[PDB]
Amino acid sequence: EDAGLVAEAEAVAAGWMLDFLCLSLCRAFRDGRSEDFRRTRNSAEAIIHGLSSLTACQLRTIYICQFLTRIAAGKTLDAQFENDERITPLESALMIWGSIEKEHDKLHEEIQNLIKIQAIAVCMENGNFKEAEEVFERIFMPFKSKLLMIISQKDTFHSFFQHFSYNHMMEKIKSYVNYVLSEKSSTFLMKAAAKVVESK
Amino acid sequence: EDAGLVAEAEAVAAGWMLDFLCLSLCRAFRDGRSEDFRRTRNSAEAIIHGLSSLTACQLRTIYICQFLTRIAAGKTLDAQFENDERITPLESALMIWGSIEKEHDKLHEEIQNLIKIQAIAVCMENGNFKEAEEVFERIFMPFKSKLLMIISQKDTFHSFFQHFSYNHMMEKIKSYVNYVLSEKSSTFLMKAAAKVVESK
Ligand SMILES: Cc1occc1C(=O)NCc1ccco1
Ligand SMILES: Cc1occc1C(=O)NCc1ccco1
Repeated sequence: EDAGLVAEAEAVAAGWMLDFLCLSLCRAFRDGRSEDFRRTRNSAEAIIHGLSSLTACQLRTIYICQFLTRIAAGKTLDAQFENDERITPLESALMIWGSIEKEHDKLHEEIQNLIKIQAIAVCMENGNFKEAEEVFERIFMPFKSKLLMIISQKDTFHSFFQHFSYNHMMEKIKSYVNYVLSEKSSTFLMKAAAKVVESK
Repeated sequence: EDAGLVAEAEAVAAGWMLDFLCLSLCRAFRDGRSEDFRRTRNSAEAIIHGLSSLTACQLRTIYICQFLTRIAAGKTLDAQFENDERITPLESALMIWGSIEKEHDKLHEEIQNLIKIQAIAVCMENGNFKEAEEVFERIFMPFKSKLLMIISQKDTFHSFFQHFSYNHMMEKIKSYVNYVLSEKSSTFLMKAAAKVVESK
């Protein structure tokens, strides 16, 4: 029995489980299945502990998962997270988004700008206007003066916020998720599982 | 895109991941790889949340995993666990052991008796003799009078405790784990992973 060959097989299987769980996480995010997303997120986070070295593709995969985790927590108030990071979940999604090894195309810029505005707007939606100003100061003229005046006037439903809305942010992010979903739809684990289901 | 066929494929894959993680947990337990055991335990616990209905074989698999989790925590003092269960980890392993759908052969009786004695002895090893008496009272002549006198006299290294030792309990449990390990050594995920490793 070779310990090295066993550890190698376990690393291969962890790589397969990561791809499968990413595919499942992407689908739950697209479908709005919150509980399923939470369960798959917990599984992916646990599985990646079985990998101490990741390839460039595997890093892109875990950062996509981390980004979606932050986006899904966009309207959730986590004190233990705010005290550890200093920032809100949408600001943390913005940092991940700006660092993933991916092309900065029109869709990347659109998602980036929608997250920047929604990081402020979700604080206003929750009634914390002092936090909305702190988020504005961490992220961010004539445009900056306008945005800051809007926050100061508690003008949550201003036309600018209606154009750079939460639903628009979610739709644009979902479009990106569809490319990830299609790119991974044929990974080993899901592909083998689908073959079993079709045979039944 | 059929949501039902996707959920079905995800249930198949969860069944495969459960078998793989059980195999890995069994190996880490046998090898004494504590950190690896802790990581695989966290992964298995997360993965089983993706299954709402289990077959008889799948239930046996999760109860083997739960039993090993309790045995591995045998000498660990968890207040949040003692307050939720009322009992120590080895007493919780004993309840799982007595309920798994398996044959009550010589090895089953040997493991059972070794766990009953070690549930008392690990409390004495840790210097908590009041707890050792509480454990004795929850589990449990002329033999009972002898065992209780031994606890009362803080006679931790009494010949009875040396015969029904922690090392003897671990060896007997490891022998059982070797049968589980051999029974699952050919499961889909590990088998496919091994084929990839041999091709490299
Ligand atoms: C790999 C993975 O899949 C799903 C979640 C994770 C994960 O690592 N979560 C931690 C986290 C979220 C943001 C930063 O770190
Ligand atoms: C399925 C599994 O694999 C590894 C751990 C588990 C699990 O469910 N842990 C919870 C637990 C331990 C004792 C009772 O409940």
